[PDB]
Amino acid sequence: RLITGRLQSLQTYVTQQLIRAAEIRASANLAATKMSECVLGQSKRVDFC
Amino acid sequence: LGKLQDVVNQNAQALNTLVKQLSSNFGAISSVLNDILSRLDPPEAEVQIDRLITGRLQSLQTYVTQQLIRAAEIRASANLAATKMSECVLGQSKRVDFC
Amino acid sequence: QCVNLTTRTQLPPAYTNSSTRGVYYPDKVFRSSVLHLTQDLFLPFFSNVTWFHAIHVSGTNGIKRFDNPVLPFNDGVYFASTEKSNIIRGWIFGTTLDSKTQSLLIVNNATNVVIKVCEFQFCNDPFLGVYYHRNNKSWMESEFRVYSSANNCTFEYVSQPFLMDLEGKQGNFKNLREFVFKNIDGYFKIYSKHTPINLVRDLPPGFSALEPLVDLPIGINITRFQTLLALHRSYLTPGDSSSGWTAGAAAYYVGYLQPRTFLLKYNENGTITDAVDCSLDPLSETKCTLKSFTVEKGIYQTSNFRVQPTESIVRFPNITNLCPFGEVFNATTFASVYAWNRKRISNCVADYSVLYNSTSFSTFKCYGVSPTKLNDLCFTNVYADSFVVRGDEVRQIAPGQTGKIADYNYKLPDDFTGCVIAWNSNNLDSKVGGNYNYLYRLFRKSNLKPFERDISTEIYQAGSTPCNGVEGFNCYFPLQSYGFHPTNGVGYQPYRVVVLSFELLNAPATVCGPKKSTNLIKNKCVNFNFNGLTGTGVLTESNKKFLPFQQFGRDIADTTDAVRDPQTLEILDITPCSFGGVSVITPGTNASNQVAVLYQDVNCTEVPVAIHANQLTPTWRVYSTGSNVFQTRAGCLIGAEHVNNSYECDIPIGAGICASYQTQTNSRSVASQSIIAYTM
Amino acid sequence: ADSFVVRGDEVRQIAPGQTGKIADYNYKLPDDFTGCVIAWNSNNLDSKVGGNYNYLYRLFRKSNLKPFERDISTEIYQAGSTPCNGVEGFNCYFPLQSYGFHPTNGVGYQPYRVVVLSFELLNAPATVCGPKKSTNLIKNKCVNFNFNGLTGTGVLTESNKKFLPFQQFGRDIADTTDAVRDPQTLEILDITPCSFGG
Amino acid sequence: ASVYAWNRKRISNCVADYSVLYNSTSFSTFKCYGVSPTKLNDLCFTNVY
Ligand SMILES: *[C@@H]1O[C@H](CO)[C@@H](O[C@@H]2O[C@H](CO)[C@@H](O)[C@H](O)[C@H]2NC(C)=O)[C@H](O)[C@H]1NC(C)=O
Ligand SMILES: *[C@@H]1O[C@H](CO)[C@@H](O[C@@H]2O[C@H](CO)[C@@H](O)[C@H](O)[C@H]2NC(C)=O)[C@H](O)[C@H]1NC(C)=O
Ligand SMILES: *[C@@H]1O[C@H](CO)[C@@H](O[C@@H]2O[C@H](CO)[C@@H](O)[C@H](O)[C@H]2NC(C)=O)[C@H](O)[C@H]1NC(C)=O
Ligand SMILES: *[C@@H]1O[C@H](CO)[C@@H](O[C@@H]2O[C@H](CO)[C@@H](O)[C@H](O)[C@H]2NC(C)=O)[C@H](O)[C@H]1NC(C)=O
Ligand SMILES: *[C@@H]1O[C@H](CO)[C@@H](O[C@@H]2O[C@H](CO)[C@@H](O)[C@H](O)[C@H]2NC(C)=O)[C@H](O)[C@H]1NC(C)=O
Ligand SMILES: *[C@@H]1O[C@H](CO)[C@@H](O[C@@H]2O[C@H](CO)[C@@H](O)[C@H](O)[C@H]2NC(C)=O)[C@H](O)[C@H]1NC(C)=O
Ligand SMILES: *[C@@H]1O[C@H](CO)[C@@H](O)[C@H](O)[C@H]1NC(C)=O
Ligand SMILES: *[C@@H]1O[C@H](CO)[C@@H](O)[C@H](O)[C@H]1NC(C)=O
Ligand SMILES: *[C@@H]1O[C@H](CO)[C@@H](O)[C@H](O)[C@H]1NC(C)=O
Ligand SMILES: *[C@@H]1O[C@H](CO)[C@@H](O)[C@H](O)[C@H]1NC(C)=O
Ligand SMILES: *[C@@H]1O[C@H](CO)[C@@H](O)[C@H](O)[C@H]1NC(C)=O
Ligand SMILES: *[C@@H]1O[C@H](CO)[C@@H](O)[C@H](O)[C@H]1NC(C)=O
Ligand SMILES: *[C@@H]1O[C@H](CO)[C@@H](O)[C@H](O)[C@H]1NC(C)=O
Ligand SMILES: *[C@@H]1O[C@H](CO)[C@@H](O)[C@H](O)[C@H]1NC(C)=O
Ligand SMILES: *[C@@H]1O[C@H](CO)[C@@H](O)[C@H](O)[C@H]1NC(C)=O
Ligand SMILES: *[C@@H]1O[C@H](CO)[C@@H](O)[C@H](O)[C@H]1NC(C)=O
Ligand SMILES: *[C@@H]1O[C@H](CO)[C@@H](O)[C@H](O)[C@H]1NC(C)=O
Repeated sequence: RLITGRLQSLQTYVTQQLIRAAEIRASANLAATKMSECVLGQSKRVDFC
Repeated sequence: LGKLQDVVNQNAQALNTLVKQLSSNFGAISSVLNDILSRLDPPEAEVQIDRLITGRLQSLQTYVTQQLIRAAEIRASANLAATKMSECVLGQSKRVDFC
Repeated sequence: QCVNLTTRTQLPPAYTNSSTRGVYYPDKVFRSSVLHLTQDLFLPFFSNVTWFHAIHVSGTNGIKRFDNPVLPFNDGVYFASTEKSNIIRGWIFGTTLDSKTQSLLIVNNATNVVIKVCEFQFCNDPFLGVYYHRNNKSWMESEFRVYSSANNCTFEYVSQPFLMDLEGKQGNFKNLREFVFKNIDGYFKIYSKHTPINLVRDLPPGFSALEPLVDLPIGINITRFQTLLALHRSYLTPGDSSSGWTAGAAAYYVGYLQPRTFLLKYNENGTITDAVDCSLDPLSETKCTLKSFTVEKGIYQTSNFRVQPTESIVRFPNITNLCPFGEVFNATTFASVYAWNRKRISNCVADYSVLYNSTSFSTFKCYGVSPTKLNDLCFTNVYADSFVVRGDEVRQIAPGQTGKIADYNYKLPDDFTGCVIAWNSNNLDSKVGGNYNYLYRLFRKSNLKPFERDISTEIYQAGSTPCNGVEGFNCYFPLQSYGFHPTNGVGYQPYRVVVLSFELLNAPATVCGPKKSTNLIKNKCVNFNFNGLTGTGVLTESNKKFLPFQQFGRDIADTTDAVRDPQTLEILDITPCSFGGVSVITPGTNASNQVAVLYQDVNCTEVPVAIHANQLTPTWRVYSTGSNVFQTRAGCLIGAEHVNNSYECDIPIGAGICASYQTQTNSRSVASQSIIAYTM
Repeated sequence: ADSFVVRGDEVRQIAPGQTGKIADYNYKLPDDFTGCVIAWNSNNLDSKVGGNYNYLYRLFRKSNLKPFERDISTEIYQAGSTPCNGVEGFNCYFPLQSYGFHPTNGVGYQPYRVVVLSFELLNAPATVCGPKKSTNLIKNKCVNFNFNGLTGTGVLTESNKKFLPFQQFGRDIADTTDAVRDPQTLEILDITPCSFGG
Repeated sequence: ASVYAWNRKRISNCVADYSVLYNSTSFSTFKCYGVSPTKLNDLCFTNVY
C-alpha cells in the first residue's frame, strides 16, 4: 500500500514537471525568437518589442 | 462556431465524467459510501472506504491533469490570438497568410 | 454524616465566552514543529460557558446560601477555577451518584491527591469541612463529610497533588486553574494547567495549552458530576445542620466539549503554541482550508467546515412483532443435512438478545454484514435453512470451503451475504443408544450447485459394473446415518446449524432490528437512519413520484437523495448538508482581520437557508445578513460595502466586481479602514 | 492484564468486531485493541465437583457497553412494562447469574481462562521488553540497529541534539526517525541514511 | 512419527482424489494456503510432500 501511494506521488510529480517543462519550453522559444529578431536586427511587428 | 464551441463541450464533458465516475466500485463491495457505512462496522468497512477514497482521488488527479493540459493548449491559442490582435489590428502585417 | 441545603436566594447563573482556552493535546503521539489538523473533541472558541458562584459571600452584610448543582458530563468537560484558598477541592463523577452504581472521587485533602473508584453512597450536597486550626481538633484532620459509606471498591490511586496550594492572597484571585476531563475507551483522561492570573474575573482572552496530567484506567459510565467545596469557617458546619456555608469566595466556569476540527500547531519542544477553531469565522476556515496560520491578500475558495450534524434520527417500520427464534432454535427435531428445511422468516424484529438464556452459539460467522451492525439493519428477505451435522463438519459451512458436506450436501454459495449460526446440541437429539435418525449423503456422481437439495435415494455406480437396484460389491447406499451416542467426544456430538440469507433491496422492510424509532426532523442537518440505510444530510418534503414498492431514489451517480419514510409513507428529499461556493476575501492577516464572504450564485434571500445559519455560530450569522448586502452576478457579497466609484481592480471577485482594503478612516468621520467592492 | 474466566463456547466472543453476551454486556473489546488475547482451558483448576457456581456473569442490561467498560451494577432489570422495585416479580429477573462448572460437561461448557494484554507503543521509555539480548554499539558504520521496539538500517553517529527527558526518538521532516536515544547509555544518537545518491 | 522427528514422504504418480477419504475420517482442519480448497480437483502438481 505504501509503495503504491508513493509511486503515485512520484508519477504525479513527474507529470507536473513535464507540464511545467512544456510551458518553460514555449517561453524559451518565445525568448529565443525575441532575442534573434529584436537584438540581431530590427522588427517591424507591432508591439512585439 | 467550430472550435470555439468544442472547448466548452470538452470542459462540460469532463465535468460530466467526474460525476458519472462516482458510480465506479473501484474494488469495493458497493460504490455507495452510505451503504458501506450502514452495512459494515468501522474496522471492516475501513478497507472498503480506503479503496473508494483511492479510486476517487485518482479520478480527481486525472481530471486535474486533463484540465492542466487543456489549459496549456488554451494558453497557446490565447498567445496566438493576442499576437494577431497586436499585429493585425494595431498595425499592418507583412507576413504571408498570417492574416 | 451530611447536612442539608436550605438555599433560597438562588438565581440563574451568568454566562461567559471561552475565548481561546481549552486546547489540549488530543493524542499521545509526539509531534515537534508540525501543523496538524485533527477533529477530535475540543472546546469551541468563544463558546458559551456557565459561571457558578457556588458559595454566597457572607462579608456583604451576611449571606449563607450554598449553590452546588449537579451538572451533566456530556462527552467531555472543561473546568476553570479562579479561587485561591483551596475553596475547590476535588470532584465526584458517576451515573446515579448512589450506592447502586459505581462512582469516581478525587480529593486533595493534603499535599497529595487521592482518587477512588468505590461505590460511594453520596449525600444530597457533599462538601469538605475542617482544614487547619490548631487547638480545635482541626489541625491536619482527614475528614470526609462526603459519602456515608463505600463498598466494593475497584481502583485507588494516591499521588502528588495536582497543583500548588496555600499562598492565600485575598482580592487577587491568583492561580487560574484549568482542567479537561474526558472519559473515552474506559480511560478517564485529565489534562491540567495553571497560570498566575491577577484579574478579578472575566477570564482574559488568552490561549492556554493543557498538558496531559493523568490517564486512569477506571472504565465506568460517567454522565453527571459535581464540584467538591471546602466549607470550613474553622470547622465543618458549626453548631447544628447548615450554618456553615461561609468559605470566603468561590467561582468556577463549566464548558462542554463538542466535536470540532482544529489546526493545532507544535513547536520544537512538542508544545502546542497556537490553534485555529475551524468553525468560528470565515478567517479561521480560510486558514484551515489551506493549513497555515498566515493568510495573504486575495480570495480563497474554502472547504466546508461550518455546519456539523448534531442530531440523529431513526425511522423503522412500526411492526412490534418478536421473531419466532424460540420456535425455530428450540424445535423438537431438525431436518437432516441431506434434506435441509427452508423457512421464510418474515414480519419479525429479529431480536437476538432473546436467544441468550437458551443456548451458547459456538459459531456466529457473518458474511457481508458485520455482526455489530445487525441491530439497526432492516432486511427484505430472510431464510432459515436449518440442519444438524457432525462437529468436525461445522467448519464446512462456508462459502469457499470444500468437503463432504460442502460438496454433496449443502454447498454454500460464494456471495452468501448472510450469517451462519451453529451450536452444540449433544443434550437434545443424542439419545442413549444412538439417534441414528439424522442422515447424510456420502456418494454422488458430481458436486452440488449452490443452494441445491438432492433427495435422490438411488444406487451409486461406484464400480465399473452395473448393478440395478441392489447393494452389490461396488454399489453402496448413498445415504448413511451419523449415530449420536451421548458419549462421543466433541468431534462427533450433534451440532445444529442455521444459516440466514439476508437480502437488502429497494423493497419495503420485512425483518428489522431491535432498534426503536425517534422523531422526524424536517429542516435541519441530521444523521438519518431509515430502513437499514444511514446518512447525513438535510431532509425536506418533496413532490417526487415513487412507485408503490419503491423505498428510495438515488442521484445521477448512485447517491440516495430521496428516501420514503416507513412510518408515514410520505416521500422525503435529502440535500447535502454542505454548500460549497463560499469564497473568502481577505486583505491579509498582517494587514487586518475583517473578511468578505461571497456565496456562489445565490441571492441575499436564501443564504441563511443555503448555509443553515440557525446551526452556525453567531459570528457566522453576522456574515449571513446585515447592512452590507451587496448583490453581484455571481452570488451576493455580504461582508463588504458597495461604492459607486470606478477604482482600478485590486482583488478580483467575479463578473466585473472587485474589492480592496481602503483607508477610508480619513474620508469617513467615524468608520475606519474597510473593505470596499467597486466595479472594475 | 485484564484476566477473567468464561465459558468455552463464548471464548470466541473476545474479539474486536464480535457480538454476543460477553461482547455486549460483559466486556465489549474495542476496535483498535492492538494487543494479544490468550485463552486456555482450565477444567482441572476451577471446576470442583458439584459445580463451582462462583464465576458470575451479567445476562440482562438495558443497553450495550462502551469499550473497556466494567459494570458491577447489581440492580433489577426492567424486562417487563411494569415497575417492580427491588423484588423478583414476573418480568423482573436478577441480572447476574452463575455458570456452574461441573467437571463432567463437554468442552463447550468447561471453564476457559482468558487474559487480554493491551500493548502501547509510544515515544516513552520502554517498560516491558522482550527476551532478546543486547549487543555492542557500532558508531560509524552501516548497521541494522534495533533500539526499543524499533528497527532500521542506517549509520549512527554521536550528535548534540537536545532531547526531552521522557523523549525516546526524534523524526525527520516527514515521519522518519532520524535521532534515537540509546537505552543503555542515555546518550543521544543520530541516524543518517546509508545511501548517498549523487 | 512424533512431532520432534516428523516423517517426510514424497507423494508421486497420483490422481489425488480426496473423495476417497470421506468414510474413513472427519478432517477437523483442512486449511489451505496459496491454493484454494475448491480448485484442488483440477490442479496438477509437480512435487508433493
Ligand atoms: C485523605 O483522605 C484519605 C481517605 O479519604 C486518607 O487515606 C488514608 O488515611 C490514613 C490515615 O489518615 C493513612 O494511614 C492512609 O495511608 C491513607 N491512605 C489509604 C489508602 O488508606 C488520607 O490519609 C487523607 N490525607 C492525605 C491523602 O493526605
Ligand atoms: C459487594 O459485592 C459483594 C459480592 O460481590 C457483597 O459482599 C459479599 O460477597 C460474598 C462473596 O464474595 C457473598 O457470598 C455475600 O453474599 C456478599 N454479601 C452480601 C450480598 O450482603 C456485598 O454485599 C456488595 N456490596 C454492596 C454494597 O452491595
Ligand atoms: C444435474 O443432472 C445432470 C443430468 O443427470 C447431471 O449431468 C450428468 O452428470 C453425471 C455425473 O457428473 C454424468 O455422468 C452424466 O453424463 C451427466 N449427464 C448429463 C446429461 O449432463 C448433472 O451433473 C447434475 N448436476 C448436479 C449439480 O447434480
Ligand atoms: C405505527 O405507528 C404509526 C405512527 O408512526 C401509527 O400511525 C398512526 O395512525 C393513527 C390512526 O390513523 C393516527 O391517529 C396517528 O396520528 C398515527 N401516528 C402518529 C403518532 O402520528 C400507526 O397507527 C402505528 N401502528 C401500526 C402498526 O401501523
Ligand atoms: C450510561 O448511563 C446512562 C444514564 O443512566 C445510560 O443512558 C440510559 O440508557 C437507558 C437504556 O439505554 C435508557 O432507558 C435511559 O433513558 C438512558 N438515560 C439517559 C439519561 O441517557 C447509558 O445507556 C449508559 N451507558 C452505558 C454504556 O452503560
Ligand atoms: C546497563 O548495563 C550495562 C551492562 O554492560 C552497563 O554498561 C556498563 O556500565 C559500567 C559502568 O559505567 C561500565 O563499567 C561497564 O564497562 C559497562 N559495560 C558495557 C560494555 O556496557 C550500562 O551502564 C547500564 N546502563 C544503565 C542505564 O543501567
Ligand atoms: C448562553 O446560554 C444562555 C442560556 O442558557 C443565554 O442566556 C446566554 O445568552 C448564552 N451566552 C451568552 C453569554 O450570550
Ligand atoms: C435532605 O432532606 C431530604 C428529605 O427530603 C433527605 O432525603 C436527604 O437525604 C437530605 N440530605 C442530606 C444530605 O441529608
Ligand atoms: C467575549 O467576552 C468578552 C467579555 O469578557 C467580550 O469583551 C468579547 O467581545 C466577547 N467576544 C465574543 C465575540 O464572544
Ligand atoms: C524549549 O524548552 C527549552 C527548555 O526550557 C527552552 O529553553 C526553549 O526556549 C523552549 N523552546 C520553545 C520554542 O519554547
Ligand atoms: C424449549 O422447549 C421445551 C419443550 O419442553 C421447553 O420445556 C423449554 O422451556 C423451551 N425453552 C428452551 C429451553 O429453549
Ligand atoms: C435462565 O433460565 C433458567 C430457567 O428458567 C433460570 O433458572 C435462570 O435463572 C435464568 N437465568 C437468567 C439470568 O436469565
Ligand atoms: C507584519 O508586517 C510588519 C511590517 O512589514 C512587520 O514588521 C511585522 O513583523 C509583520 N508581522 C507578521 C505577523 O508577519
Ligand atoms: C434571486 O436572485 C435574482 C438575481 O438577480 C433576483 O433577480 C431575484 O429577484 C432573487 N429572488 C428574490 C425572491 O428576490
Ligand atoms: C449610487 O448612487 C445611487 C443614487 O443615490 C444609490 O441609489 C446607490 O445605492 C449608490 N450605490 C453605491 C453607493 O454603491
Ligand atoms: C462406511 O464405513 C463403515 C465402517 O466399516 C461401514 O460400516 C459402512 O458400511 C460404510 N458406508 C458406506 C456407504 O460404504
Ligand atoms: C485401516 O486399515 C485396516 C486394515 O487394512 C482396516 O481394518 C481399517 O478399517 C482401516 N481404517 C480406515 C479408517 O480406513
